[PDB]
Amino acid sequence: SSKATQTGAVARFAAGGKFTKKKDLGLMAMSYGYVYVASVAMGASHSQLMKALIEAEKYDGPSLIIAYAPCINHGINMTYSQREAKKAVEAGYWPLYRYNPQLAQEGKNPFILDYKTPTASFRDFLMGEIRYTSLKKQFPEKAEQLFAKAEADAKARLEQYKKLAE
Amino acid sequence: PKQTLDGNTAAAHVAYAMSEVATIYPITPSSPMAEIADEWAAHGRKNIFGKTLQVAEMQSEAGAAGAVHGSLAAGALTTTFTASQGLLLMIPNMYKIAGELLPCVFHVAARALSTHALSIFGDHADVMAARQTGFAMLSSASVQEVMDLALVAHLATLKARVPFVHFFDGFRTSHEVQKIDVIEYEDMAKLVDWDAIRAFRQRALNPEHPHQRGTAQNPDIYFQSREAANPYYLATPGIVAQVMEQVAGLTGRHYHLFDYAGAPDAERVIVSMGSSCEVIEETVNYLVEKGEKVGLIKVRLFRPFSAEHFLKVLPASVKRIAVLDRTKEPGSLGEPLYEDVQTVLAEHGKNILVVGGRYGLGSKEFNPSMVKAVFDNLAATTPKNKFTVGITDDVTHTSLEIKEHIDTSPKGTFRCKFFGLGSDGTVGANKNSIKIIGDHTDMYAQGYFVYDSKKSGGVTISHLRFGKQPIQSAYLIDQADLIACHNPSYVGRYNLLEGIKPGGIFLLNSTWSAEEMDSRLPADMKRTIATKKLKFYNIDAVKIAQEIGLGSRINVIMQTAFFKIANVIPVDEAIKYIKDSIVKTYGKKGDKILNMNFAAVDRALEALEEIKYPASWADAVDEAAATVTEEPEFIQKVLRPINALKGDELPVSTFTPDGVFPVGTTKYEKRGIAVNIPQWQPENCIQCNQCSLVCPHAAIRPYLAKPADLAGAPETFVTKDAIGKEAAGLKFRIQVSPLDCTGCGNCADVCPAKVKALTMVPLEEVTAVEEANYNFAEQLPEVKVNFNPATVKGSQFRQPLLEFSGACAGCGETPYVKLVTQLFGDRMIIANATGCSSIWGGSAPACPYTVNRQGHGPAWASSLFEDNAEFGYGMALAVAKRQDELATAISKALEAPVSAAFKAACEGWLAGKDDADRSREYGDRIKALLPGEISQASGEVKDLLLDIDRQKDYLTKKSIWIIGGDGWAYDIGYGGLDHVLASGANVNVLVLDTEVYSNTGGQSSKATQTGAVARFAAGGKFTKKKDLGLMAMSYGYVYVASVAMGASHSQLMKALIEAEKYDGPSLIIAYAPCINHGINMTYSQREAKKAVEAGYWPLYRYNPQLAQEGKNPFILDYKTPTASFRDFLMGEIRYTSLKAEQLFAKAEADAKARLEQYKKLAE
Ligand SMILES: Cc1ncc(C[n+]2csc(CCOP(=O)(O)OP(=O)(O)O)c2C)c(N)n1
Ligand code: SF4
Ligand code: SF4
Ligand code: SF4
Ligand SMILES: [Mg+2]
Repeated sequence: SSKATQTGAVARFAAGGKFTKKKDLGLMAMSYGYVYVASVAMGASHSQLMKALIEAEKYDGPSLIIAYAPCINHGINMTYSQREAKKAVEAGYWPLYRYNPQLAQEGKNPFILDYKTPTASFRDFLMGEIRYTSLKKQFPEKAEQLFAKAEADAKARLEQYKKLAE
Repeated sequence: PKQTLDGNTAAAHVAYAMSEVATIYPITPSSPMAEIADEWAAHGRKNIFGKTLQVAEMQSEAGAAGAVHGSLAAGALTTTFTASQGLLLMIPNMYKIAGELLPCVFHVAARALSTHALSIFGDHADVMAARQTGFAMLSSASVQEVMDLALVAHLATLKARVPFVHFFDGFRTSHEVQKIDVIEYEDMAKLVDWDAIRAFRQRALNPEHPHQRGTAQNPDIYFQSREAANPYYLATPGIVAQVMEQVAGLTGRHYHLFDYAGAPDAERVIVSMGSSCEVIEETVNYLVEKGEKVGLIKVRLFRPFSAEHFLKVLPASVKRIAVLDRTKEPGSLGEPLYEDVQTVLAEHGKNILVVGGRYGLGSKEFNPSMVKAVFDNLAATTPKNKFTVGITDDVTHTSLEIKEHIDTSPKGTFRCKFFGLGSDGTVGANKNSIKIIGDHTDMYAQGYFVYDSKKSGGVTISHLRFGKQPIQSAYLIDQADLIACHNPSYVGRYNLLEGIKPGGIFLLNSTWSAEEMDSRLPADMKRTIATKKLKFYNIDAVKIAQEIGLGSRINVIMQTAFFKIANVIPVDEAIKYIKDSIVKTYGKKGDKILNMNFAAVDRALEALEEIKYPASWADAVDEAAATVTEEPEFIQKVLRPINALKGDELPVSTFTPDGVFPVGTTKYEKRGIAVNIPQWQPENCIQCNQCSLVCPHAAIRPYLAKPADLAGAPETFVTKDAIGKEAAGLKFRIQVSPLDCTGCGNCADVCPAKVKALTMVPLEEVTAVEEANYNFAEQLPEVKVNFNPATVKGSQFRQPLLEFSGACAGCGETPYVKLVTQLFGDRMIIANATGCSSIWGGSAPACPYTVNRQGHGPAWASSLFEDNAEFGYGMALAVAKRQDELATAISKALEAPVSAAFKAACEGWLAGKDDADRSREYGDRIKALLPGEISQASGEVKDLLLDIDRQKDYLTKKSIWIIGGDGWAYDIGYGGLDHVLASGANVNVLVLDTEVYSNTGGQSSKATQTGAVARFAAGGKFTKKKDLGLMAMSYGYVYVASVAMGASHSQLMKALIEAEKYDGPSLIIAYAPCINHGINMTYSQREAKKAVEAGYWPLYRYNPQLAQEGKNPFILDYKTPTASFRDFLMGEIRYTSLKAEQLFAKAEADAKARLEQYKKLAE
């Protein structure tokens, strides 16, 4: 288990599923204002990853790139590892944004939300990985409660990023 | 040139010249090294590379160590300064830096490790904990050796590629001032192996000739790869030896891996390390001259231990050796140096009886008499092994007997002691006096300064020595030629004239005439003055300072009096040197301030009066001591002797084996240090108790009493009718504790009455009256009152469980903690981080946390600086486990044949065990029924009840409080604090945010705002304040609140109660004004009011429970500021010293963007 582990995900030291939600490392780094922060996922958008890597390196200051990296511990077909990262962003599970402090110096909004409206089902993405389906096989009565919290937390996270962009 | 420096400055002098980068984190007593290096860089001092040193402060010593590793691997010569707990956190990277063979020098002011207790003082425990990292280890025994061996370490590490720990005894050498030969940077550069530097650059990480380092290795090659560095360790002794020859040719001072001193045909030899070598050599000279065949081996290079270099300096006549270790490894067969000496002698078949002992732990005194005791044990028929020196071990009988007292001080050495008051200028003047004597005579000069645990009004004792011979006396003065007492209150309180030589000088600051001497001086002092035929001089320095206009500052006056009588230098020459130093100190203060200090010198010369005492003073007799009051055993046997400066006489059997102390012991101190105390005006008082709320020492409280309880009251115990429906028919009085009051004046400033109901009057004028008043108010019986504790007035009728601490006058921290104990102190446990709150909260032997009439009060524990959040988190797990064990036994009682009332209280407790009020209500019911229920039971049922009684201290739900400063919460402990808040545990975190490192003198933190000037931010902090509250809000389920007592009492009350009742993690960030801000501590509450009114400090509350109720969790308690932001910065010295304008504009822009962001979260 890690603080980056999401709600309901089953890992070691989280046998009954992780109750607390994912720690938002990107949100805390944006609180400084002068740190370039970006959330990327290669399987979701090739051009958005190109945009963040070049902006972060050219920024004369600290840069933070949080990249979604599919793993064998997720319990997925690694043949479609790139596709699994695309389903994560399309389901609202992983955000794509860029926080550019240089835009603030130009009088513009530093936060740019690169993916605003998700089109895929959040629960359907969870059922496609063993690290979430093993919770439904262990405790069925408690799995529905954790999956509902994970989707409610992801919508509150999406509403927060829309507020930072608006 | 010759300069008077301390060990820290001597070490930084060489480290600065030899290094490009210095990544640091402050820790006593090593932080002065990083402070002076930062100052030198700020003024553009150039190193041997023609550049200024880059000083970078990290979040911890772990972060510093990693930065050292990265800087070294990327091609920069890098150093750092650390000690004690800081050195421990660097140990993981030390394995890497040695494993990668990177040249480096860690400068360590060796300090004890925190075991049964914290100790900021010196021993080798920290360095010994790293002796297996692969670092070389080089020990300096004096300030001169710190200068020389620092250069040796920097030169040797480049050649050997083995990094060095260069360490010297904390305080005993790091803070000892000495006149030494300072090595010029230009001479250092002439000895540097520049080829070795260039080869270091070629090995650097670089994309144009890249390499890989730090791989992971399997069992097949790891062992071989680890032994491949053996040639570098085999060559390091010879390399260090050759570098010592370079320094010898430059300076004339000859060092070796091991040095010998003493008789060439000695039979008894001491092997030792650090400043003890100075004390031992001085003793050896004295004993050898008396014919004893004794000697000393000084260990310079402890690692790598070169057997060849040790045996070469060991005389063939040696039959017995005593090894002295300044550390303790409990359960070990022997301490490290003893095991090395025993091993090497066995490997070479030497038939020498070897014995090991321990000394000087936590800066324990180690003087020549102790050295002889070690030599005498070597002369016994059966020498005691595994011994101790400097203590009386009456439990395990390890201590050596100090048979006789010897004086090994070289003849012609002048010795002076100065008893001063905290921040009265005595220490500063003595440092200037040492600089004067060192700079203008051929004499060696030495200074050592003993400080107090009390931050204001403490005792300081200066020890100064001057002589024609080098001063090796790394110990306190035994026989003084001159003793100065700069505070007349010490007369009759401390043994001032102890050990003064016959015919010596006693200089006193007092208003007493020669005739009043008979009545004011104690009999023992008069006996010493007469029998030893002392030259007794007196001076009314306060009178001089008042008439000139210097107030009560006597530093210049008392320094002038010293040179006038000491006969150290020509009096005319001294007057010039003093006035020259006055120009250096007061030249920027103005023309008027200058001539006043000039007049202080002139008037001090004429006011010094010799006291012609009668010879019959020698026969004076002590007065009959009054019938002392029966005090508790701990107070009588421990607290009083320690406060009497006699704690060294306490044997081992005095102390607990685990460092556990009683609570509520500060009430026996009664220091009585206030110049003015608040006098209560009953006619102007509206009975609001705000004065009791803001008192940083709980010295002023309200008292209620039924009119019958005012029977034996003194005539001066004037009371008033009690206002309020709860206190109908009662009397009210605001009473101050005169001996516990500090005279800060916060209560008079907070008093909101039309005419002030509290007026500051001198203590001495009203002390006799108010002592009788306080003694009656304190003995008043308890009064059951139904005042609402959620109000300011109602909370102050609750007993404060934090009282009379050692915090400064007007401290902005203790009122917060005092208020928490008044709300939940009955049932709270405190995990306190290292810092100010741990110093005034837990400095032995006095505990400011106390109990109520039932004996209940906060249990207090301090673990480390970095672990406090996890420390309290562990407490929460344990308390929950203990309540679960209690709940299991109570559920079994429901199945037992017990009374119906017992089952009723048990079911009520089981349903409300997690509610504070309900668990106390039904918990107290069970406690009332237990003695009768056990009497009516027998057999196994009686045992079931006895198990409930055994655990009855867990019926009431506990309140875990994690208290610490901003340096802990924002920097070194932030990673742990973040995890504990994310865990969701029911803990309450209280961050006393002073925006600086208050304990260590005021170093920079992430809580420091833009433009604020602190240590390690000499030019002002550029980056803005890190928003700890905003990051904790990102979790959503963490209660976060920003409070400031001086700004809003009700907002502070609201946030504290909401945070504690919240079933989850709570974070309270409290604005705590501090003396380091540079403001008048009388108006400490008022400064917090201007902070919120100027937009400098926000007031908000983030309640996760509001989100479940459909409401907005973020509430902005202060939306529109009315004061100017720029004007608030102008009210504190920490911002005015920058004048610079660019930082003030940046600070105001950050405050507007932070306020506008809080408006967005609320809208
Ligand atoms: C690992 C470690 N590093 C450094 C220290 C020295 N040290 C103790 S408290 C402290 C600073 C305290 O700052 P803060 O947390 O803000 O408390 P304050 O004194 O301001 O109330 C320092 C540098 C230590 N005890 N342990
Ligand atoms: S002057 Fe200061 S220490 Fe004394 S009672 Fe008032 S607030 Fe307390
Ligand atoms: S602050 Fe003034 S009016 Fe209020 S209780 Fe104290 S003395 Fe009385
Ligand atoms: S926080 Fe400041 S005022 Fe309080 S005890 Fe520490 S140094 Fe003194
Ligand atoms: Mg602080």
